[PDB]
Amino acid sequence: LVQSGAEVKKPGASVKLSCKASGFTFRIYAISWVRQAPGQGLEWMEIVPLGGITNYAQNFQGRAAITADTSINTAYMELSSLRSDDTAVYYCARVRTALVGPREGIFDFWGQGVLVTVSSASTKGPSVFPLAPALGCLVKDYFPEPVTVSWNSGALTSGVHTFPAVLQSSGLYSLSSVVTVPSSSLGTQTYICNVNHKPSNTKVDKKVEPK
Amino acid sequence: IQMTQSPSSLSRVSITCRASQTISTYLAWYQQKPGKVPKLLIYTASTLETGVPSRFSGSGSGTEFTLTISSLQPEDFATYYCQQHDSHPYSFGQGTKVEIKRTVAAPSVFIFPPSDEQLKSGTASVVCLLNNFYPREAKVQWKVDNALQSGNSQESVTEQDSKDSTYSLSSTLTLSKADYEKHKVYACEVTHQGLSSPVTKSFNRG
Amino acid sequence: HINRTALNCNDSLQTGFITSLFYAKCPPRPCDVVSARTVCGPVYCFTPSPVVVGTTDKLGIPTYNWGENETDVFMLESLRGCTWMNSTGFTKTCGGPWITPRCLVDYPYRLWHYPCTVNFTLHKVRMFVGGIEHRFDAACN
Repeated sequence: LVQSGAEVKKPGASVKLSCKASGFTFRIYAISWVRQAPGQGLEWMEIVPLGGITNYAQNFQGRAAITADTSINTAYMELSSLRSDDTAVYYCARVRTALVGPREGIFDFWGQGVLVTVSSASTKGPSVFPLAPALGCLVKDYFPEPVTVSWNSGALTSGVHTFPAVLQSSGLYSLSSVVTVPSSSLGTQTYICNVNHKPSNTKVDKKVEPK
Repeated sequence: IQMTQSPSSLSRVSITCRASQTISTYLAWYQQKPGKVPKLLIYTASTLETGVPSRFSGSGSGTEFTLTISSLQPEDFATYYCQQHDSHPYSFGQGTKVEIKRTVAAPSVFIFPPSDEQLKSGTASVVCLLNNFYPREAKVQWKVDNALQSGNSQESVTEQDSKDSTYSLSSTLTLSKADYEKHKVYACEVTHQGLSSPVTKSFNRG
Repeated sequence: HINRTALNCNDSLQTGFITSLFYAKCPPRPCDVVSARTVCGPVYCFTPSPVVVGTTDKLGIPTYNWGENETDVFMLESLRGCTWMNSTGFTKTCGGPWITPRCLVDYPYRLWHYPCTVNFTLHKVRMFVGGIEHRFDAACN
């Protein structure tokens, strides 16, 4: 059981999400999909065995269409007319059935999880600004997720706090990453953050200095 | 059909899961760690999933259910969601975050003026850092020339650290280049449990 | 073990009976041999206690082909009522679970084979039928 790759699309469009099945019978167990917004709970967006049974949720019943098509046990997933709040990670889990399962339907096994981002902004490289004095780097105006930050090519891993990203009003993201060091080594050691925005392949090395 | 968990935040202990309609014991529990995949624990309020440690127990029936755990191992601090699997639609609840408890640590407040490289772009960003503080609850209030700021500040809290089980917060205040030059005093007021007085860290443009 | 189930379900009449096969949600021949290709779902033969019957061949060897090959049948006479659902969604009976014209032997698919028995009351039954003590539940009016 493996899902498809992460996709990013602009609002008002459609996303096709795939899945697979291995190690169990496809007709018996139904295949469900679960949504989880960043920093929020689990959404119950539902299920479909290849017997032809589908029961969507109330909110997603309009635009979500889940088809089985047991050619290679795919259980596709198409969500049209996207919106900004649809930005969430989607899962492909096995929900039980009253046939083989002890109860009506339990999610005994889940999928890897695919990230789907819905924003009108285009791919833009970041702009790193220094936080001169504790010190850090400020990654601002980048899209889309993710962005990796390390210090001294990874040689400094103690006292490093990389804060989660924040969605700004302009649709772009902004991330901060600080580090605490004693003042006796401020004018001795050179600190450089290693920012890599792979969606744009923009690698930045900013030397942080006080004053 | 609606679900609701009673404990908003958690710090032997149990978690409650109350429904709106009556259900004759058809509730499931799940464990999700931040970054990993949800894992099934109990699938019918009573019977636990094969492979789940016996210390994870579940009781309750009807409108209210309970997830009872006694021993708190390091492999248990995560978010726990309850699922209703009686009738359609299946519905989860707002997961309860089981946080660690330690000595109340005082936050280390630092403020960072905007960089000159950013000022050449027509916008400015001021950062106020809070490092290693417990609990997660904090309160940041920006002031520019002793004027309240709200609506332009955005916060971001890290997960609980592994070496000392503490949190870290970084508030970003985004102002325009024009309005940044119109004032000379910028302050960051912090209110935390580990502080007997609201510590203030400020600076002037110079 | 699960391979011994006839899943020859062809909803040609478009009635969607298979929905109640997977989850829970109104106006006499003796049991012999029945082909699996005309059976959709589990087969429940009713002794004093409800017993599930698997898919075998003409001799009784358990076949694991989901009732696809024509050599798959059910030996209802070897469990000496039985009920099952056919390919188009009809509760085919022989002898079913109606011990009493007002009661009915309960089993995990009582509501799928007999939907008009949801509002029935369950009772605990204990009796020595032929010396063997059977424990099961009924569904009377």
